[PDB]
Amino acid sequence: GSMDESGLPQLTSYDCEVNAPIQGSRNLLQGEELLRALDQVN
Amino acid sequence: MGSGAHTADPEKRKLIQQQLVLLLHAHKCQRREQANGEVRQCNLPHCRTMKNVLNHMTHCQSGKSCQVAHCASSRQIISHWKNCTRHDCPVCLPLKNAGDK
Ligand SMILES: [Zn+2]
Ligand SMILES: [Zn+2]
Ligand SMILES: [Zn+2]
Repeated sequence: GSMDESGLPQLTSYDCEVNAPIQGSRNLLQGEELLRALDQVN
Repeated sequence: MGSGAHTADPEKRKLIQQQLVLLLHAHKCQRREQANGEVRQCNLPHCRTMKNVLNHMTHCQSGKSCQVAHCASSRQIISHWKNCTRHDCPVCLPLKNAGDK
């Protein structure tokens, strides 16, 4: 059975969506855009 | 459809902030070494780990259906933040209370 191990407190796609959703329609930043985007303070 | 219960625990919002802060950290943390040339791995399991998870996501075009929890999950975290606009952001609010000037 897929029993992947991990130490860092991980969250489920729901635990995130519920606590903070994107409002449908996947976000723009994902891979490299996430770094280019994350660096858009104000 | 899922269970159809619509759960919601604020006690976790704290964990969502740290992950959003560590990601924010790790984001600049990796940019802090470049300024100080070759630097040692800062004493922060969170950052270092995110640096690893970050490298993953950069090649995780799948997202959500990937093979890593911190990948897909982290993708939704940062994604929400930026995509978040004109709403009741419970995470972005406490992290950067900015909306009612
Ligand atoms: Zn760090
Ligand atoms: Zn992945
Ligand atoms: Zn938000």
